[PDB]
Amino acid sequence: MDTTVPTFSLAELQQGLHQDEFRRCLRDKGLFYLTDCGLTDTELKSAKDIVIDFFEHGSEAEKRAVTSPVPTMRRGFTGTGSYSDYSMCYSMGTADNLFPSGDFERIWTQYFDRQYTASRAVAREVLRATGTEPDGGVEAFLDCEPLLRFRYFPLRMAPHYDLSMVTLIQQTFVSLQAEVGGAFTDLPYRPDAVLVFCGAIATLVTGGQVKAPRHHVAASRTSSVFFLRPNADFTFSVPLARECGFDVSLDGETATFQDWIGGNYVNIRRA
Amino acid sequence: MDTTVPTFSLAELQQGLHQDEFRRCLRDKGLFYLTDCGLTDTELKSAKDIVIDFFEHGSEAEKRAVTSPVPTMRRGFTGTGSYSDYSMCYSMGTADNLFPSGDFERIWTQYFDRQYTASRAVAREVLRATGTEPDGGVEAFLDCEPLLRFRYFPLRMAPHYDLSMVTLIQQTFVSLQAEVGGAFTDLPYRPDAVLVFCGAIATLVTGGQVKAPRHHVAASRTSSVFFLRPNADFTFSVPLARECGFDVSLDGETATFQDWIGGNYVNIRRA
Amino acid sequence: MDTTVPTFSLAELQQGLHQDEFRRCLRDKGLFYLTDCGLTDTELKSAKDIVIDFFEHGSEAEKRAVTSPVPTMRRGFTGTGSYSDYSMCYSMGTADNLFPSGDFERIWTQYFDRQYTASRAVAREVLRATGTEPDGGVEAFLDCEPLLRFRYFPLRMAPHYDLSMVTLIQQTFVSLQAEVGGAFTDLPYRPDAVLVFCGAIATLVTGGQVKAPRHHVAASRTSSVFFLRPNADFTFSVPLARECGFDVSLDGETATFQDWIGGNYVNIRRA
Ligand SMILES: [Fe+2]
Ligand SMILES: [Fe+2]
Ligand SMILES: [Fe+2]
Repeated sequence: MDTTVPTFSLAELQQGLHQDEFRRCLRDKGLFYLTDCGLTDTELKSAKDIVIDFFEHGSEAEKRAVTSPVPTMRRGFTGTGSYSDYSMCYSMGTADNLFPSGDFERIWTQYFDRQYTASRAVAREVLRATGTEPDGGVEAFLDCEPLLRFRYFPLRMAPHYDLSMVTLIQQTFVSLQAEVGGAFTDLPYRPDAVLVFCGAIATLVTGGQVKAPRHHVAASRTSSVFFLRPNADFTFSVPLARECGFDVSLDGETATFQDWIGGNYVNIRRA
Repeated sequence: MDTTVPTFSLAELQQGLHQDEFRRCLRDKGLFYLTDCGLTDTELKSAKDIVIDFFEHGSEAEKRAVTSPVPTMRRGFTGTGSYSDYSMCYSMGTADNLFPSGDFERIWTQYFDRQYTASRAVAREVLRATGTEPDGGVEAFLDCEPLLRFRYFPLRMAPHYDLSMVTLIQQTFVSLQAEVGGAFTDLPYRPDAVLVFCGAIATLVTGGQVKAPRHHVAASRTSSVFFLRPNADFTFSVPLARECGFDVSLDGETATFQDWIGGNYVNIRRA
Repeated sequence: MDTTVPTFSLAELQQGLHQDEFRRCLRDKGLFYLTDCGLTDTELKSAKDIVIDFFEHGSEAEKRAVTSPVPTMRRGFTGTGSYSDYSMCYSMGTADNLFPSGDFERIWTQYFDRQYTASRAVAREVLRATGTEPDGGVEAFLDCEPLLRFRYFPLRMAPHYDLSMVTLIQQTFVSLQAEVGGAFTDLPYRPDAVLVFCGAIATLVTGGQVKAPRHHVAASRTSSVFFLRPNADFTFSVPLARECGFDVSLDGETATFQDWIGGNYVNIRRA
């Protein structure tokens, strides 16, 4: 099997092209670069510059007003010095965001919207290619709880798989590596595309038709990670979950995402 | 902003003094030393000596009778040698305790009581300063599930925040460090005071008016850590939790501590 | 106290022999070698060879057809190279297994059956020796959710206790070490016996009459680990759980394994 990380044009997928190739990719690899999805280097650049600015030229006070009382990295700014001197982060979602100023909010709301739109659209194709209809319908499933995290830096990360439906990654030596065909392959930047990692929820909802590839950071740079995560009430078949590898401890025939993962979102699971 | 860890007299807080300063501290720092709270070096010393004694001169049999069948460090004694040769521990709560003898129980029951009393009292001030009324009332909220852990030693601990309402710490080179104003500051001993770390539950119950500071152990000594933890049925607003940074995966408008954290107490969360 | 890891003949235990010695062992140590339980080097060898073969001479395609879409190590095969170059694994349960071929399935189904039979039988003796009757009865309790994991290799593992009822271990320098009498002792191979670690569920169900010993891997070799895990609906008394060390955050007088551990099986807990 070719261990190459494939690339797909979202527009072409929406047009019904490369359906066999896309299915095979999802099943055998669970990752790919996505082009023509409204996300390019330009957009990244705009949000990139304004956030970096804040990181470097932002005061401790301004950063304070955009720092959550709990260091959950869910919203706002996150960090003998601190760990920001190791890496700084900025997170946001559909609501309850913390923006340092006018120009920042405009650029980042726009950026998030594009990321969310692309994520839902590719996730939509993942569902169609596998003939999947989530309990409660597709749109209810995709109107979910995304989380966008941007990190600016000055092994690093253990091998894990994501627990999202899909995860979209943009970046600026190749850091990120993912397991393909039984070996960790390089995942370099593509100014013209976004890197897509399928997560465990894609595996679950499609009844195991989608692989959730393990990945990690090999030993300055920025990364934008967008987790498309299901709602707490996303429901699925327990017996089906058991059929594709989930070691669930759930009584009954049906369960929710909340029943399975608990009361706090968990984005990754080490492997 | 002054990055100094402030000190407050419990008696003065109960008298209604320094309310603005206390609120600001809770909001901007989430930690402080507390004096006049019935806890001094003397009391610590008494419990300190009798436990150390047990650690050093206690037989493997006596320690066995006070060791739980599961190494949870919830109650009793905890440890080519073992890890006690790295650190020994003794835990206790409101009930189901394991005491090695008469004099030990008397001293430690007394010590625990004082720690619990001080913890509830300062927690009570945290609630009043932020105009907070927990669902179900203040006293029901404070009559909870505390855990006292004493550790005797011969990085060390990753950065984390506590998931308690408040955590009281007494100790005997500065080991403990906490993030203040974006930098890990030293938290030396104060024979006249107890160090107070606000936990995530303080953040949650007050609607985000209290910060839960990250802390860790920098590279012999003893430490007494008292976690004031809520009851499993402590209830809170989900939308409100989301407003202050909690990345909750909870369906519905209200939830309990058990719904959020699960069926086993979790005292800390790495950050 | 003799810190020797005792050995018991399953046949003799079933005959009612060494009941005091067995009780003491369970209470003071929580581990022992078990002979005459239908598990010897021969059986291990047969499954050992056919799996090793697959690991070494198995293609990436054949291994692919027996690899779950999510790297949970629940069923099937698990792994600039990958981590299989560090260790390979093969898991199975009562159903939904992934077998690479005819001879493999026959040998491994037979092997699993023997492991499951032995596990239930010794677990049955653990319950009888401690006069324990699980809520819902013994057989309903033992007809559970076992997990068998076989690992082939080319510190290593932090100290932890298992959350199983009992865990059966077979292996081929002494790697495995367990805490006995306050010190990590060697647990060498015994071609004539299987090593049994009591888990936290044994502690819980028997009301704290059984210890769950901490263990770890000290710094080629194969290991077969069989976790006898309860069903999600296994029910127990909350107050009783609190009495033997479980730091439970459960409202009410009764709870299930699912309530306690959550929606995904957790096999170990670091200590
Ligand atoms: Fe990831
Ligand atoms: Fe802490
Ligand atoms: Fe284990």
